[PDB]
Amino acid sequence: RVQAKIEIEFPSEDVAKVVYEAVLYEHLSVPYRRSEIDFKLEGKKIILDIKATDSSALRGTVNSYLRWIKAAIDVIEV
Amino acid sequence: RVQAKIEIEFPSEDVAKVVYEAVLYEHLSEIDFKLEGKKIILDIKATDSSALRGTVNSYLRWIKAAIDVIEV
Amino acid sequence: RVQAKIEIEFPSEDVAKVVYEAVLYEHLSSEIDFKLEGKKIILDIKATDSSALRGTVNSYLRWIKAAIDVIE
Amino acid sequence: RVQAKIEIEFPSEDVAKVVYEAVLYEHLSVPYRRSEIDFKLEGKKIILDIKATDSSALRGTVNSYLRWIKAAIDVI
Amino acid sequence: MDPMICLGLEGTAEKTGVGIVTSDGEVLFNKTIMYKPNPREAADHHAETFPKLIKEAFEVVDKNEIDLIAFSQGPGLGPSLRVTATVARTLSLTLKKPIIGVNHCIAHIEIGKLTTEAEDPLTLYVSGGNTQVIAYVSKKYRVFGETLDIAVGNCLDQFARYVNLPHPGGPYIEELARKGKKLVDLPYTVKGMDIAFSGLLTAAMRAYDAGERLEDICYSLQEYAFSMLTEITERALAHTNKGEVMLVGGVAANNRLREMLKAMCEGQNVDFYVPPKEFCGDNGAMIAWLGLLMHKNGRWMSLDETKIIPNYRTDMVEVNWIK
Amino acid sequence: MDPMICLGLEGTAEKTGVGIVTSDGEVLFNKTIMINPREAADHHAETFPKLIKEAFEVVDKNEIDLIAFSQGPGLGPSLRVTATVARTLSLTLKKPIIGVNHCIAHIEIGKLTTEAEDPLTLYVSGGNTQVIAYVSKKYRVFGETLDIAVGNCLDQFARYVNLPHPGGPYIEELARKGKKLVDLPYTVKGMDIAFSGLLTAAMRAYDAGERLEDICYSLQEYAFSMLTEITERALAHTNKGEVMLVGGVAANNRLREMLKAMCEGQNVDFYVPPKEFCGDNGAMIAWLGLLMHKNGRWMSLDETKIIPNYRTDMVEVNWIK
Ligand SMILES: Nc1ncnc2c1ncn2[C@@H]1O[C@H](COP(=O)(O)O)[C@@H](O)[C@H]1O
Ligand SMILES: Nc1ncnc2c1ncn2[C@@H]1O[C@H](COP(=O)(O)O)[C@@H](O)[C@H]1O
Ligand SMILES: [Mg+2]
Ligand SMILES: [Mg+2]
Repeated sequence: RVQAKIEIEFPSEDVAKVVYEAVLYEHLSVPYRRSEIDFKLEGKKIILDIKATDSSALRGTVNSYLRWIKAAIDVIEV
Repeated sequence: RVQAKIEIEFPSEDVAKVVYEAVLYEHLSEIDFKLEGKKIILDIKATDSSALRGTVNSYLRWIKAAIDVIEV
Repeated sequence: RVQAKIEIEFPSEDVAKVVYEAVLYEHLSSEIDFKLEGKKIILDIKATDSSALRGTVNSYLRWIKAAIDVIE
Repeated sequence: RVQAKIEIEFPSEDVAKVVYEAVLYEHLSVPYRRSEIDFKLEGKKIILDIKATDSSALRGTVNSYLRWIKAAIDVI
Repeated sequence: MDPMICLGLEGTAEKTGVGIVTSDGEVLFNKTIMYKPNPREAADHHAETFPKLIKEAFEVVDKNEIDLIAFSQGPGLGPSLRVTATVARTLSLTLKKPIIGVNHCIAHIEIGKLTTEAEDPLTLYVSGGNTQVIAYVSKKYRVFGETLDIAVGNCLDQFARYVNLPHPGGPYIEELARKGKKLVDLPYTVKGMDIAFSGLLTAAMRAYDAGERLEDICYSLQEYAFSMLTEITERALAHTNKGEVMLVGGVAANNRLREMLKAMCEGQNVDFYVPPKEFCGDNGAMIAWLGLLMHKNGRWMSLDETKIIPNYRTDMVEVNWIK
Repeated sequence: MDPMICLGLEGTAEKTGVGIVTSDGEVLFNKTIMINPREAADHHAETFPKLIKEAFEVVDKNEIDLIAFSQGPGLGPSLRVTATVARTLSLTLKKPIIGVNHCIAHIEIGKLTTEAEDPLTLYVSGGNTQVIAYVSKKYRVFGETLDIAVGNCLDQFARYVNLPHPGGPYIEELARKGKKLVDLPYTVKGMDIAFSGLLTAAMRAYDAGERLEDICYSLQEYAFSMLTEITERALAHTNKGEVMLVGGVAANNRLREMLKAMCEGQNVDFYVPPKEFCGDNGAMIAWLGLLMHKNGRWMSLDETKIIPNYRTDMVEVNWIK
């Protein structure tokens, strides 16, 4: 299989919570997933533990989750 | 910053070498791309999440292309 | 503006008169219009605020109640 | 037997709705009434159509509602 | 005593939109950006455009005076709706203000009733991805007639990129249609109050392969499609006993469609309304208004009620703002 | 970034209270103002606007993000004034509103400002006497009073021997000088207590001619022992490691003495909140409303109707795990 572990650290602990909480509901809004994902928050960083079947399956979920996180962060600033 | 670690297991250690060499040689954020046994390790460290997503997309695209040649 | 209009019907026209005269005469000091029309007693009150209106309504409804309680 | 009509006008139409909505839920929070009450909003004024048995029953209901309305206004 | 201000987020289709309206009919801010060519790529476009549009919105109105945040919850594309939703509650958590999930199709109708004389109209929703007849009947907004297969807006796009025309093919087909002046034999498909454009489209491009002039086909494709649209609107209008007819969606920009429907309306003694050009297509202003409409009349939803609804049905809402 | 600021409104029973706390433990504002339920409601209607005005001088009204109020349990007409005032602000300030349980607010303000984490709380109020612990995913009443509350029992006895209405403190003072207990009924049934039987006999001893100081001493001995007993038993039923004393009667030094002695004996901790947070206050309502909302609870106006008999297990705890 193909596994990945992504970590995204934030300036403040409060900022980490805001992004995490916003994205969290999209993490539960997935009925059918292309790969198994664990979306957790540890301190000032958001942990993203993904385990997939193939490389193409991993790319789809990483693109999706990092998109949501990108959208969340870009909003808090400015 | 923002860090990532991807591991890809292959049927044989020889297959891992073929894919590893194929991506490394045909494609010339901070990246660590090494080969450990039958697995290919990918340690990526970027500035922001968008930068990490771009480089991850690139490597996973190349690795995908390499395997598609081997498999039929 | 806070306005109020209360009507109290009585069994006989004489009963209305007794109550009307009893309340009017035994309580002499918001704008108030206190009249008797037939078998019913009309009470037109005009006050500045709600607390002032509540105070005067409490006073009159107490007196009217007291007047009837004597007859019965 | 005993009827009443209370009207409370407000400076603006916006204030009338605010007071009205705050009181409205207390108008529906009453299981047992001392008198039948109609609590509606017409423009900038709040209408109160009350029909009671005796004067004492009307007094209880007016004090209750006017307390709520007064409390609402006193906050704004 | 001050009016409540809502921030609207539109991100279901290709168009990213941000709007700011008050409790009254005043629209403080409204701007929409399109995407010139895929659901995955469209979602990425929203993720890039939304932060940029908000900067411009926060320059017109300071972020502190925003009391409500509304977003298009659906229906629409999966990945696109998620970006919109995530951005919506990201703001909601930051500004510490309430959030409201808004149905896209009704937002089109309600922004029309605000900017047109429509009180209780029968609305014809004609979008790039939608073709429905919606009216408010029996305490809910209901679809009395709608499209099978694809939408006419989609039908015009798909035909355009077939004959090598720019992606927003709708307007370009209309221009070419005037020069045509010859009707082509095409299938007229109407079932009750429902229509189908799949049969019409395939035959239209087959006539293109046949060698019949493109100007004639564009003319013919419009005449057939809009007539079928006019018919089901007429049937639904009589079925619902409404006194008004509304035309919303991007295809409302079509001059011929307006002509055909307005003529039908004048015949049955009913009024015909079309919103301003800015409010016909997808926009953030209409989402802000409907979110404001629902919340001011007493609808609160928590974050767990803000998950995306890709197939949001019109009758799944509860209309609490209609007297 | 910045913390969320909530405005709390306490208007259960006789005490009017207004509080302002942040997302953190910081308390920005807290003030309380001191029978007929009908007249008490009128008192709230007069006092609440003054305190809220006073509160807006410390913290700008624009910086208020949440409005919490004591939804119950409590007196009918009093709860209505609080609620109406609460949502009047909610509509005015255009901010969310949260209905807060009174009894739990006492506990949660207790876990704050003390080292209490998961305690067994002894609620001793003027209208309440309960033993509440968080067990099986809900806050539950394991033991409570039949008839009236002990806080009420001291008041009813005080105004019987011609003492001021807040009789609690005055009985405690007189209790010190007495120093001999009079034979009174010790009424405890299972995990429940009854003070109605204790009260009638206490006033019987007053008519008999025994010194009121002596009676006050004896009334305290019996009442506080009965309270201490069901607390110890409940402690075993819930297997907790802490014991909390909340309510207005928590100001009683003798009651504190008995419970800390009991706790030191059973190897468990004993906590009592600061004097300002023991009795009814607006600060505790603000915190619990903040506690619920911060963990993701929103309620509309139709969920903000008064609940005169609000049960402890009728809440849904989303803030503890
Ligand atoms: N003048 C027009 N005639 C026909 N179709 C149009 C016209 N203008 C826009 N459209 C179509 O309307 C759709 C856009 O609608 P919307 O996504 O709701 O803004 C696209 O499919 C366009 O091709
Ligand atoms: N020092 C005290 N000792 C005993 N009871 C008290 C004391 N202070 C207040 N109380 C009682 O607490 C009740 C009022 O507090 P609360 O229940 O918080 O409103 C009344 O029953 C008072 O008699
Ligand atoms: Mg649309
Ligand atoms: Mg208390």
